[PDB]
Amino acid sequence: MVDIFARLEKNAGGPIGQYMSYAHGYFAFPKLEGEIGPHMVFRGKKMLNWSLNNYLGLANHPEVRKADAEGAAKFGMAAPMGARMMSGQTVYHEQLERELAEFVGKEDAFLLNFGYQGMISIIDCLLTPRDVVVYDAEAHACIIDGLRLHKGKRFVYGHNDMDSLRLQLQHATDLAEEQKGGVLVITEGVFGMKGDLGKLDEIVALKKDFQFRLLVDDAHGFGTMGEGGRGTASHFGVTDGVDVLFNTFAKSMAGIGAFVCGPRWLVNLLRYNMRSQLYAKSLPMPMVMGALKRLELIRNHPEYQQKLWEIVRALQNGLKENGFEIGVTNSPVTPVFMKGGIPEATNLIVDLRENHGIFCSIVIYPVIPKGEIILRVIPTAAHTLDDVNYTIAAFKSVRDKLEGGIYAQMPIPVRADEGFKVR
Amino acid sequence: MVDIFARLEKNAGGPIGQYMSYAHGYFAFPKLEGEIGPHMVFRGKKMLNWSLNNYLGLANHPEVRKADAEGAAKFGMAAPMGARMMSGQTVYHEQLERELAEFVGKEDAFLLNFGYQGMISIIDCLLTPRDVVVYDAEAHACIIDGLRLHKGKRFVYGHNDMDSLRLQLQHATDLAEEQKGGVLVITEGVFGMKGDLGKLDEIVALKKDFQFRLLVDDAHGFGTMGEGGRGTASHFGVTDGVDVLFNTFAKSMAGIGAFVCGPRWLVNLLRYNMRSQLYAKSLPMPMVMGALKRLELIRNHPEYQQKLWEIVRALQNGLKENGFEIGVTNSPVTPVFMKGGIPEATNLIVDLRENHGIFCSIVIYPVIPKGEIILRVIPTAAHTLDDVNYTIAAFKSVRDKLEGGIYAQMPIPVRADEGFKVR
Ligand SMILES: *Cc1c(COP(=O)(O)O)cnc(C)c1O
Ligand SMILES: *Cc1c(COP(=O)(O)O)cnc(C)c1O
Repeated sequence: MVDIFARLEKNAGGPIGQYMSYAHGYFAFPKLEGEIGPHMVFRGKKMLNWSLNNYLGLANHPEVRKADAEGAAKFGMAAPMGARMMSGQTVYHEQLERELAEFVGKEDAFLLNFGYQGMISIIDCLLTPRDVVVYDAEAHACIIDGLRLHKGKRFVYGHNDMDSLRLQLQHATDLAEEQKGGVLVITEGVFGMKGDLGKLDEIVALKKDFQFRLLVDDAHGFGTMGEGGRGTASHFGVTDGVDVLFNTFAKSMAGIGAFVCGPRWLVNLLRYNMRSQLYAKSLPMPMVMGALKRLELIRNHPEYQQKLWEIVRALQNGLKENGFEIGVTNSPVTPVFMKGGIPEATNLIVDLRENHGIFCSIVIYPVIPKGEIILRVIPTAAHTLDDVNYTIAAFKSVRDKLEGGIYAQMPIPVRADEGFKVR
Repeated sequence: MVDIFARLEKNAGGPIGQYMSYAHGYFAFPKLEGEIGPHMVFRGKKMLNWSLNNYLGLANHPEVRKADAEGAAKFGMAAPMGARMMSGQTVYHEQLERELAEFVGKEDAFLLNFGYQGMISIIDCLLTPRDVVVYDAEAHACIIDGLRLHKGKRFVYGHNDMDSLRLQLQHATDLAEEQKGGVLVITEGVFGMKGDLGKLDEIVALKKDFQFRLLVDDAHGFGTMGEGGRGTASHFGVTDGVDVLFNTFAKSMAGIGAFVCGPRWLVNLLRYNMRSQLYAKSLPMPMVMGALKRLELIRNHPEYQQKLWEIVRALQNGLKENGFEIGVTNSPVTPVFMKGGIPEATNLIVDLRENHGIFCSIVIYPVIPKGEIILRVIPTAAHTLDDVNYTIAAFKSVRDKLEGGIYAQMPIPVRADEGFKVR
């Protein structure tokens, strides 16, 4: 008998504890200070960040800041007490659902209290052990966690690969008639890691051959792809091909909560069956009011999406002009691929921050093979072109030191929060 | 092959759709309007509700409403953009963690974005397929969903029964030595349905005969039980016996989010491993700010808890005086058990609302067996004794008509929202 605490204590605490030791406050859990935007303060110094997922610049929008301040003053954050079924239902929650459904072009929408929870329970509600899933290998964690709720069969197809898909689809369809069940395909509109867009058009094209249901997570696509920001589905003209459309307020909408879209009969079922919404609190009113304003601005200002993509093409082409390796990305997500070890990537970053005033996260060995280094650059419509130029310039300096072994000469910096204790 | 949409379109949509047709807006998704409190408006009429779980009356506390309004004005509702590990970490999140851990008397706390997914992931990283879980049969849905992620063995013990417990620990410990793993017990501090309390003091006494770890969901106990509202653990004086203490802001705290408490080494492990925290947005600042005020008020005002329990004892004893059945509740939860069918329960409630101005939910046949009718009465420190007397009076009238047979003479009322469409 290995006691649970004992195993987690040292046997599990030791390997990842080293990362915590030197990263807490700097490489993990940084503390950005100030109003939300490209220009914030880190550790006493003003900096230019590319780490926020706020694509449309709505976070510090004066109109958004008013609506947020006004809704909280009127309703407080106590807001609709209790779950939506029990006591937390308001006409404002229903107005936002009507406007969201109208925007993305489906019958109905259900305002969710949180994205991660919502996904877990849509996957829970759609699936029965008879049915069979086919999901993209790069699926977000909430999709994976929702899939672990399923006692049925699951088939994983290689990332955005229509050959493994069509292939695994045949295994699903074979198992589906044997088990007397249906088949469900889950992919994303915009994959946040590599930045590539889900090939939705080629996936609905496969609906001619295999007879399936399609679930799409457009968390990174809403406000950013398609007509006026309507998302990746609109971008491919497949809004009718996607049966269930999931979306979150975290990324473009600069906020909290989520919504799922589809036909009225199904959204109503989800209303009465989604455990994560039956048995947890309703989305607060201040968010509801603020989301109403945010959705108003996205509708009224299609310029925000344009300006974002102007920064996207400028940054992406500018980086590719100077031999920087941007991944296979058709979205604003701009990851910069490089080579090096932990002491190189760590020292690289403190050079970018303490010397060039550039703030970005890095993806390193715990996630990506040792030797790989990804700078995660996320352009927002709040960025300027001076921002783009300064960053590419500072990136160019930083690369010369990396390729010239200068960072390999230095040890891992010690920049963790003073006072942080691992035990 | 049964298409997933067809399995739910008419086959799964038919039975519960009738409930939706007549309940939506009245019995299913009521729209309480006004400031949060015992006296709000429903369908044009002012009413006295017992439906919100704001035990300490903090929701509309002026100091709380200022803190909420002030934090939103300063930070907006987007203020911690991105997940906590990436960009959403703030010193205010860490202040609230330090104050919460100090209150409930554990080493460390991790502020979560939402209780439901928080639980799903604390169960996630606590367990491996070798370990074995013993959980109370009445566990909340998020606990159930949480251990559906567990690919190992699970043993369910009968509600608050220390004999069916011991038998399953014996089965667990036996399987734990064969599988070379540990044991974990999950129960609740206050069970929200029947109102009865978890026998925590006894549960930790079983730690003499078996070596397990204990996880407790105090969602209904915080602010409500124990010294100054410290919760059910403090109420039994077994805070040291609870290894992992989960809690939510949705009930007494009158808000959004949650927190888990325990030793620093574990809370740090959870900080770096909880999927629902790594891969979802951080708790907004206005809530952080507000939660700091709410925790200040709880510490500074221990009569909020006493005023609550004065209303509890008055209401419960008054109902027991008049032969109403309150059940086995130890907590503020006051469920009133009665007998009847759906047309009786529904017309009972219409009478309570449209004639007596009393707002409460009912639990009906899909969940509890046909025959029982429980009114869910939730007392709150904002309730008056006049509130208690009027309700018991109205309850006494309503009961004479129920046992008399008047309600059985009427059909199921039609009171759903005009405009709601089932499909
Ligand atoms: C309220 C509730 C939760 C969830 O809290 P939320 O923050 O609303 O998700 C978890 N467990 C229990 C017992 C609850 O009553
Ligand atoms: C951020 C994210 C979510 C979750 O959004 P939250 O509201 O923060 O929980 C879900 N799916 C994807 C792809 C995401 O990037």
